[PDB]
Amino acid sequence: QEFEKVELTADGGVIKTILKKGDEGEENIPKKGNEVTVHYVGKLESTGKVFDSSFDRNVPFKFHLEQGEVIKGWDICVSSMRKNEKCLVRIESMYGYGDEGCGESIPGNSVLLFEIELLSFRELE
Ligand SMILES: CO[C@H]1C[C@@H]2CC[C@@H](C)[C@@](O)(O2)C(=O)C(=O)N2CCCC[C@H]2C(=O)O[C@H]([C@H](C)C[C@@H]2CC[C@@H](O)[C@H](OC)C2)CC(=O)[C@H](C)/C=C(\C)[C@@H](O)[C@@H](OC)C(=O)[C@H](C)C[C@H](C)/C=C/C=C/C=C/1C
Repeated sequence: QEFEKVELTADGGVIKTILKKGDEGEENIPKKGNEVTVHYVGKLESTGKVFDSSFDRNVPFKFHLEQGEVIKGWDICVSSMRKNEKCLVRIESMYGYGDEGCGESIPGNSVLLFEIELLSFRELE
């Protein structure tokens, strides 16, 4: 295969395609509570339109892994990533914004596609 496809929930709700392999070893995978730094771009599957590319180039996005800060599919995806990994992740609505959707562009029952690059992570004191 060109790329490794990784099913991250058994229900098919979160599926990752590894575009660029990251660094081998457990020490290179972020742990719960760590600050992680990424680039990303998000696209809505239904319309095919990119809704967020603000963090896709020079500006990094930071969040705390597995701390209720982001949609579940992001915690599930990033917890599987190796430092320097670039992936495509397809997130069904159960692991995204569910029925509520988000903002003007993302309705209920949306499938989201993100490209995510894991740049770095750190443990908090
Ligand atoms: C301008 O751009 C927005 C991000 C946009 C919003 C709209 C969506 C389409 C999107 O375009 O991102 C997008 O691409 C997206 O879907 N994202 C952002 C990238 C991570 C994955 C996902 C997400 O979960 O967004 C998140 C989603 C929209 C809302 C959360 C979903 C999970 C749920 O459990 C949370 O309940 C609380 C709410 C937004 C975030 O990643 C930001 C960082 C986090 C929060 C706002 C909350 O965690 C909040 O809870 C108190 C916090 O603790 C924060 C740190 C407090 C500080 C002051 C607020 C910072 C706000 C920053 C906002 C930013 C950069």
